Amino acid sequence: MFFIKDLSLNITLHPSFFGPRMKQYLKTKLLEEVEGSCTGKFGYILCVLDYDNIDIQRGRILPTDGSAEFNVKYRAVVFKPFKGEVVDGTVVSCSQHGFEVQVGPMKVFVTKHLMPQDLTFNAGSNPPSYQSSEDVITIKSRIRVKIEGCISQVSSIHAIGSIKEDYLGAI
Amino acid sequence: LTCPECKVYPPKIVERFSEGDVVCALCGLVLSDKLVDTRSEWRTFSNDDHNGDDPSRVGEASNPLLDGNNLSTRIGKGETTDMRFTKELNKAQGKNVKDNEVQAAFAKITMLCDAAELPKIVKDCAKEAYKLCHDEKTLKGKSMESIMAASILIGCRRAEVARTFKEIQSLIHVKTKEFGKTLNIMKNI
Amino acid sequence: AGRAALYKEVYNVIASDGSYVNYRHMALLVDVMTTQGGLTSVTRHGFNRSNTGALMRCSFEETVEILFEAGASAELDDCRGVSENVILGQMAPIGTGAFDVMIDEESLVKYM
Amino acid sequence: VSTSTFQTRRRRLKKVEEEENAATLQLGQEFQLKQINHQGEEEELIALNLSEARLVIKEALVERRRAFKRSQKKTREKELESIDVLLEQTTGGNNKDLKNTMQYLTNFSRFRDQETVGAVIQLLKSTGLHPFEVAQLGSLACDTADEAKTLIPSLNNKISDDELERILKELSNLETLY
Amino acid sequence: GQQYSSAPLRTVKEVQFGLFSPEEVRAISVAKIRFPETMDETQTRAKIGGLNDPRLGSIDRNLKCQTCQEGMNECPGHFGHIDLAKPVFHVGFIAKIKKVCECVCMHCGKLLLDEHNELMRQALAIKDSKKRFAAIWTLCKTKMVCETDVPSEDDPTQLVSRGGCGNTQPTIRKDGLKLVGSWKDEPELRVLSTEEILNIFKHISVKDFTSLGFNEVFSRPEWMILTCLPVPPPPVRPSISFNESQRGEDDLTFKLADILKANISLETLEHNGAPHHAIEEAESLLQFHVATYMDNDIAGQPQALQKSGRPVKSIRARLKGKEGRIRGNLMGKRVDFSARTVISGDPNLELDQVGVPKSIAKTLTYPEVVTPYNIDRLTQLVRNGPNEHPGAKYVIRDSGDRIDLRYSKRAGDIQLQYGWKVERHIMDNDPVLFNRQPSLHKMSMMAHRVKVIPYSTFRLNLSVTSPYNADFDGDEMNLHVPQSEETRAELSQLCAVPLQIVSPQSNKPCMGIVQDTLCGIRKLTLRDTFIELDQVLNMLYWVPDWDGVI
Amino acid sequence: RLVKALEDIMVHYDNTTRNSLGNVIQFIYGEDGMDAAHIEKQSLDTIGGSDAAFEKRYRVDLLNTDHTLDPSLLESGSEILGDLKLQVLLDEEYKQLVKDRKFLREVFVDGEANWPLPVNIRRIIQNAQQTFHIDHTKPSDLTIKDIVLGVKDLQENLLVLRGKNEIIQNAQRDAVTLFCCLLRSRLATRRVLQEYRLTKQAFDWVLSNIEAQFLRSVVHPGEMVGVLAAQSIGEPATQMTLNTFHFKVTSGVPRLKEILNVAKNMKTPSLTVY
Amino acid sequence: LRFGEMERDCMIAHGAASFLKERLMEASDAFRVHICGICGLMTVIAKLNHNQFECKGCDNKIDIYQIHIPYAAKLLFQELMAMNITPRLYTDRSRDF
Amino acid sequence: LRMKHGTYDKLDDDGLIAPGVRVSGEDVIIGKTTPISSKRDASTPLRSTENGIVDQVLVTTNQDGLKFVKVRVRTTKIPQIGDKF
Amino acid sequence: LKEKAIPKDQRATTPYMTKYERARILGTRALQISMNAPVFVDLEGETDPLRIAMKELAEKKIPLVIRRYLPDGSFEDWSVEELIVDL
DNA sequence: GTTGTGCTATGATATTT
RNA sequence: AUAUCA
DNA sequence: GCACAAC
Ligand SMILES: [Mg+2]
Ligand SMILES: [Mg+2]
Ligand SMILES: [Zn+2]
Ligand SMILES: [Zn+2]
Ligand SMILES: [Zn+2]
Ligand SMILES: [Zn+2]
Repeated sequence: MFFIKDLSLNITLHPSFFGPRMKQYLKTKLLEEVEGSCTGKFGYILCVLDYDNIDIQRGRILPTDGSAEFNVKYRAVVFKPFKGEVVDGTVVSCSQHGFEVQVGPMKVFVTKHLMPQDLTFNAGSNPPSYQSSEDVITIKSRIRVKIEGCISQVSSIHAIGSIKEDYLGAI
Repeated sequence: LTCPECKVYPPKIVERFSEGDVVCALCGLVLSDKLVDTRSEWRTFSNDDHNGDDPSRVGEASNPLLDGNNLSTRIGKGETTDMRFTKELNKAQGKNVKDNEVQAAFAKITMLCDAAELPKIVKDCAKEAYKLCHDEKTLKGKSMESIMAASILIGCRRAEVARTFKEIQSLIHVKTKEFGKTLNIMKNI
Repeated sequence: AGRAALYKEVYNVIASDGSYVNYRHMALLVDVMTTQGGLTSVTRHGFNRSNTGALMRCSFEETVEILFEAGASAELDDCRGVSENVILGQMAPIGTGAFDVMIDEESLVKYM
Repeated sequence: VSTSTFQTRRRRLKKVEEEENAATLQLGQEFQLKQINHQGEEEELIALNLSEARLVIKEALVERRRAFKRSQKKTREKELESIDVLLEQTTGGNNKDLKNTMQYLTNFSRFRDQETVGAVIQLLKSTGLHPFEVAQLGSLACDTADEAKTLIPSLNNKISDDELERILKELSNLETLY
Repeated sequence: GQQYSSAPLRTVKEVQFGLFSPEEVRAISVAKIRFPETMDETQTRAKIGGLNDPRLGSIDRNLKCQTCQEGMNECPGHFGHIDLAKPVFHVGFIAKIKKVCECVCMHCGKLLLDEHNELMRQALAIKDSKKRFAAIWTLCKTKMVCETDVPSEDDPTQLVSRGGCGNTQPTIRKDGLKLVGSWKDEPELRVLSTEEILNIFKHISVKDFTSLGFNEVFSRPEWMILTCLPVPPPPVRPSISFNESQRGEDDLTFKLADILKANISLETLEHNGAPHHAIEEAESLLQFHVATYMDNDIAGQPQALQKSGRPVKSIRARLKGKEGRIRGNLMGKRVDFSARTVISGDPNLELDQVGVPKSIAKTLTYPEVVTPYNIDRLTQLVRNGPNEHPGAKYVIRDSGDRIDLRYSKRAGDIQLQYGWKVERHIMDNDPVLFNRQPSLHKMSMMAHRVKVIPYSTFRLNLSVTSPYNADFDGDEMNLHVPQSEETRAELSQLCAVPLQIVSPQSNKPCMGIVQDTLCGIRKLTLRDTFIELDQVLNMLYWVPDWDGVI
Repeated sequence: RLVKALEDIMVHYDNTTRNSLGNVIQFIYGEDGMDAAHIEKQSLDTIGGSDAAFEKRYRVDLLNTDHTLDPSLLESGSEILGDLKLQVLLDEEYKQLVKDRKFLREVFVDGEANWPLPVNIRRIIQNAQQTFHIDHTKPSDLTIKDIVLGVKDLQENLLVLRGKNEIIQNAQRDAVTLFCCLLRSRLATRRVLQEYRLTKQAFDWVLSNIEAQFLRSVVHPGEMVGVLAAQSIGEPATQMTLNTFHFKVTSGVPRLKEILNVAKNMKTPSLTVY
Repeated sequence: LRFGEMERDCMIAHGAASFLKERLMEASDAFRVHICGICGLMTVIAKLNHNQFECKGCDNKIDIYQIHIPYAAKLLFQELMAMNITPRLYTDRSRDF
Repeated sequence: LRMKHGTYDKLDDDGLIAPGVRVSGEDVIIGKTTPISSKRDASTPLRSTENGIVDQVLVTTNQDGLKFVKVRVRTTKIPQIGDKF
Repeated sequence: LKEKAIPKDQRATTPYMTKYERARILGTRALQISMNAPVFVDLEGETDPLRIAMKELAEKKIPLVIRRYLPDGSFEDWSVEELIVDL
C-alpha cells in the first residue's frame, strides 16, 4: 500500500496573475487544491513530491474571458485502503459498539462482532476497554486490523475492520 | 422581492420593463435581469391564429374555474387525411367515455342563454353558480330544472343584464314558488 | 472533363450578365460538386446527403428526418463544422478560431 | 478541478463495469501494476512500505522548505517534534491528513535510515512478487511463513514456505532498534 | 447573474446520437406522472403530484424544485416518465421498423440472408452503416423464407445447415400506423402487433443488427418501439397563470394528457376482462396520441386538433421550418446591444465613420473594465449619470452586482474599484458592426467608427453605399455593439471598412466615387475648367491633408 | 443553398482546402495559393506578337555585332562583346523564354495575354523609376550576371508552400509556374536594360519588393474560402436581370438553377460541333 | 434585432469567430448546464449552494462537467429527448482528427 | 403589484387623465387593476416612443354593458430628417 | 495522444503571422490588459488597451504562443517573437 | 410505369379577437 | 392572419 | 407548383 502516483490537475489563472511570480502562484494553487484532499478514485493525496520540478506546461487561454488554463503535472504520495489489507494502527476511540483504529490518515472501525470470543467490552474499566483474560484494548493501545471493507465518501474514505482471525489483534 | 442591502419595510421597487430589469428604487441595486413580456407571452396562448401558420402560437387558453382541468384534443380532418381513420379513432373515443357527464348541464345553460339572447359573461356566471350549488345538501332535492333556472338569474344579477324572473319563467319553466325558494338557498351560498 | 464543362457552363451564366467573378470561387464550387466521383447537386438530396456532422446537415432543409436517422444510426458528430459550434455556442474553428493561443512562462519571465 | 490521472479509458456509457478490490491483488483500475509515466513511458507501480514512505515524505518536505527560503531571497520521540516543525513551515497547516500520516509513519516505521531501507529494498526485490506484497512485507513484521501468508493472502503460492522464512529472518535483523 | 458552481467548465467535443433505452428513460426520470390533471389540487393553486411537477421542474417564481431548488433562472428542468400500457411505434421509425422486419425472420429473429449468399457477402462488406443497410435490405426484402438448409461454398452437392426455423415470411405493408403481413390458393392476412415486433427485435442478434447499422450500446432496434415515455419538464412546455379563471397550457401538456387518458383507459381494459377487439381498438388510439405528439403533420392520418380548429403544435413542428428551433433560434437569433434606424447620406463624414443619433448612443452601452488607466475617466462618466451624453448607465461590481446609476443617490460618490465594470454610453470612435439586409456578401457587414450626431438617422459616407446596396429612400440599417475588448479587435482588425475596399469577389475595388462627386469630378477635370485664386485657396484648405503650399 | 454547401470549406495551415471532414477539395487554394483580393489583371507579353518581334524584344547575342547590347545601355557593354562565358547565360535565358512561350500558348490556346496574377510588376518598375530618378540617357552599372542570376535567385524565394519533401516541393514549383512565366518576361535581360533602364540599386530594390509583395499575396490559413465563394457567386446572381431588355439558349438565373440542381431534363440542350 | 443566418454567413466569411460567439451567447441566449460525463445527458441535480451534484441513473456524483451553451440549444436537446432521441454531449474526444 | 415605472399622477380618481393634460413616454393614461387574492396592475401606458396632449376621453358601455373607455392623443408631427416624401 | 506535437525544426507552416492570428493576439492581449494583466512595455502615456497591445506586438514582447492545428490533429507551436509580421 | 415527399428571398412594421 | 416597407 | 425520390 501507500502509493506514489503520477497525477495532473487543471488550474485556471486570471490574467492579473500573468506576472513574474506566475509559476510560483500556480504551484501554490496546486498545493492548496490537491494536498490533503481525498477522493474515492486515488485515496488521500497526502504530499506532492519534487516541488522544484512540478511541470507547469503552457496555458491555453480561454476565448471568452482572458483567463488561462494550465494542466499541472505532479507526483504525489497517496493512501488508498483496500479490503483484505492488514494494517497496524492505534486505537483512538472505544465504545460499546467497537473501537476505531487510526491508521495513517484514515480510521478503521472494528465492530464488537469481529473480535475474539471472550474479548468483551467492560464499561467499569477506566477508560472503557475490551477486557479478555490475556488482552485489554482501550483508547491508546496498538492494534493490528484486517480491513473487511471500505466506504467511499468523496471527502474521506472510511472502513470497517476485523481482529478475529489468526495473527491479528493486539501487538 | 426585497433589496438585500437596504431593507425598508415598504419595499419600494420598480419594474424597469424597458431595460428588462427589476431595480430597487432606493439604492439602485438590480434585483433581477431575466424579465419576460406577459402580453406577448399571453399572445402565444390566445391568438388570432386559427389557420395554423404561426410558429409563436404553441398553446391554448383554458378555463379552470368552469370546466376544471380537462385537457383534451379532438381527432379531426387534416390536409392529407383519409375519412376512414378519423371514424375509427373517433369510434374508439366512444368506448372511453356520472358527474363527468353532468357537465352537459352546462350545455343546458348555454342553450338557454342563446335562446334568451344572453351575453358570454352571463353563461360563465350561470355555469359557476350551478357548479357550486348542484351538489349541495342545502338545496337537497329541489326541482333540477328549476335550480339551473335560478342560477341564470344569479349570473344575470352580477353581469348587469336585466332579466325579470317572469322572463325566465317563459324560457323554462319555472313553477314560480319552486324556483323562488331555490333562488334563495343558493343566494345564501 | 465534366468538372471543366461545369465550370465553363457556370462561367457563361456569370459572364452573360456582363459580370465577373474571380476564377477560384467558381472553381471551388465546381471542384466541390465533383470530388465525390460524379455530379453532386447543390440540393437537399445532394450535398446535404453526404456523411458530415448530423447537426450540420439538419440546419438545412431536412432537420427532423435527419435527427431521427441520426439517432437510430447512433451517429457521432465530431463538431468540426461551423454549424455545430454555432448551435453549441462555442467559438467556431474558423478564422480567429483556427488556432489556439497559449502563455509561455519561460518567455514571460524573459520580458519582465 | 477534480485532479486527473495518467491514463485513458473508453466511456462505454455503461458505468456498471467497476469491480471490487481485494487481497487477490485486484487493486483499482488506477492502481494496476502496468501504469504510465508523466513522460509517457510505461513504468511499474510504486507502493511503499512505511519507513520508506516516511522517508519519501520527509525528503520531499525538506526539498520544499529549501525552495521557500530560496524565494525568500527576493530518537523517534525527538523526531515526532521536529516533524511537526517541518509541517508548520512547509504545509498548509490545515493538512490534518498529512499531520497524522507523519505521526503514524514515525511511530510505526521498522527501518529508520535510508541505508537500512535500501537493504530491505534490495533483499525483497529478488522475489519478484507484486509491488503491493513487498510493501506489506516491509510494513508488517512477521515471524513465521504462515503469519506472512495469512496476513498477506495475496502470496499463498508465489513464494515457497522456506524461502519466505529466510527473508523474514533478514528483515528482523535489519529492523532498527530505535 | 447566475451563481457559481465548482464543476469544471469544459467545451463540447463530440455529440453521440442514439435512441432512449426504456431502462434509461425510467432511470433518469424524477417523477411517475399518473394523472392527466395539470395542477389544481381540486380547485387550488398548487401543482398536482401527477402531471407537471409531480416531483418535476419548477416555475412561477418559486424555488421548490425537489432539493435542487435554484428556481427558473438556474434549474434546467428534469424529466418525468410515463409507463405505457402496451408498446407503440415511434412515428419516426415506422419506416425503419418495417424495413427491419423485411430483413429479419419474423418469429425467428435471424437475418434472412447469410454470409453464405454471394451478393450478401458483398453488401455486408460495405463500410458506411447507412449504405450497408440499404444494400442488405434490397437483398433480403425479397427473401420470403427463413432457410435451414444452404449449399456450401465448396459445391452445391452437399448443403450446410445454417440457422434453424423454416417459416414463410409475410409481405409486409403499411396500413395507417399499423403493419400488415401476408403469408403465401388465397394467402393468410393479419396485423403484426407491436408486442410481436418488439419481441422479434429483441431476439435479433447483436452481430446481426450491427450489420444493420444499429449499435449495441446507444441504438438498439428494440428501442425504436416506445415502452416508456420521457416526459419533458415545464421549460419545454411552459404554462401561464393569467387571472384565476384564465390559464394557458402548452399544446404538449394537452397532447400528453390525451396520451395519459388513453393510457389509463387501456390499462383498465387489459386488467379487466379483455374483450380482444375493444382493446386493440383502444391501443390504436394510444398509438395515435403518442404518435401525433411527436408529429402532427402525418401523411394519411387525421391531425389532432385543439378546440379552436387549429392543429396541435407537435414537437417535430417546433424544430422544423425556418422560424424553427434550428433555423430561427440557434442558426440565427435576435440579439441585445443592437439598433436600427433610417439611413441618410452625408458627404462630410469619413468613409469608415458612421453617424449615430445621440438618442441611440445613450441607450447602447459598452462595459469598459476599470483599470488604473481609465479609472479617472470612468468615475467622471458615472458621476455624469445616464442623462447627459458622455456618461454611463450601469456600474457592475466584482460580485456580479449591477447598479442602475439612475437610482443611486450617491452616484458620483461610488469609489470605483479596479476590476469592476462601468457600462458607459457609446462614444465617438467606438467600433461597430454596421449591416444592411439582405446581407448577401461580407461587405454587407462592415466595421465602422461611431460619430455621435444629432437627428434620428444613421449617417454614412456615400462611397460606402455601393456594397451595402443602400439608397436613401427610407432604407433602415442595423448597428451591433461589440461587448468585449477582444470582440472589438476582431471588428477593427478584420471587418473594418477601409480593409474591405479591394474585394476578393472580383479582384477589384467594390467601392468608388459616386453620384454628385462622380458627375462633378468630370466637370472639374475639363480643359475648359479654370479656377481663380479666391476659390482655389478655399478648395486647398478643404483638403485636410493639404501641405500648406499653394 | 450555395452557402450551406460551401459552409465548412476553408484553407488549413498546409495551404490546402478541406471541409469539416478533412476531405481535400482543392490541394492548393485556387490552384495558385493566392488570396483573391491581392490579384490584378496583367499582360503576359511573351504569349503574343510575331516571332520576329519577340526576338527583337528578348534576344541578346553578345556574340553578334548587331544584336548585342549597345555600350550606351551599360558600363560593361564594351568588354561584354564576344564574351563566350556570358553568352551561355543569355542563351539559357532566351531558351527558357521560348519555352514559356510555347507553354503559355498551350495554356491559353486562344492567345489571350491579360490574366489575373498577384504582384503588379509594371507598377513596381514605375515606382523604381519615380524613386531613384532613373536617367534614361546614362549606362547602367548592372552586369549580365547581376540581372540573369538575380532573377533566377528571386524565383527560388517566391514560396507558397514550404515542406522539405519532394511532393510538396513539386506542388510548390507548379503553383508558381504561371507567375514565373510573367516574371521572366518582365525582367528579361534586354527589357531591363533597354526599356526600363534600371540601375543595379533600383533593380535590387525591385526584386526585393517583388519578393515581399508576393509573400503578402498568399492565402491566410483560416480564410473561410467556401462561404466566401458562395457569396461571391450568390450576390451577383441577385444583380442578374433577365429581365432581358429591349427585344435561343436559357441563360441567367433560371439556367443557373439547372446547373446547381444538375437537372437531367434541361430546357435548352445543345452541342457545338467543330 | 435579428442577427439572422445571412448575418452569420457574413461574420464567418470574415473570420470573426469570437464576435459570432459573443453575438450568439453573451448577446442573447447564454445558459449554463451541468452534464454527466458518463451519459452525455443534462440530468445533473446541481444543488449549487450545498455543492452537491450527482446524476442518479448513472449513480455518478464525481463525473460532472459544467458547460456554456445557448438556452435554445438546451431547449433543442430536451425536445429531442422528449422524442426519445439521445443528444449525448461529451467533453473529451474519441476519434483522432 | 408590478406597477409601471411611469407616473400615475396625471390620473384623476376615476383612473383617467382629463383631456388637455400634456403627456409623455411611459406615462399612465388609463389606470386599471385586476383584483386577485391585494391586486395586480393592469394599466395602459402611452407608447414609450411617442408623446403629446390628450385630445378627448370617452366613457361607454358595450353590447352587453361592460364599461370601456377610449382615449385620443394628439401630436403635431413636424418634418424632420429621416422623414419620407 | 500528444505525440502530435510537431517538433520545432520540421515545422512547415508560414513563418509569417496570419491576419487572424494577429487579430486574435491583439484582442487577447488588449483584453488581458483591460483585466489588469501586467504590461510588458513602457506605455508612453498610452491608455487604450488595444493601442497598448499593439505597442507590445510591435516590440515583440508579448509572451504568447500560437498553436497551429493541422487538419489531421497535429500542431506546430510558434511564438509571436518568431512569427513575422508584414501585414 | 405510377405514387409520394421535401422545399419554395432577407429583415422590418402596423392592427384584429 | 391580412396590409405594408427596401 | 415544382423536381426528384422511391414503390
Ligand atoms: Mg434601395
Ligand atoms: Mg443603389
Ligand atoms: Zn436597495
Ligand atoms: Zn431543478
Ligand atoms: Zn426463422
Ligand atoms: Zn448520467
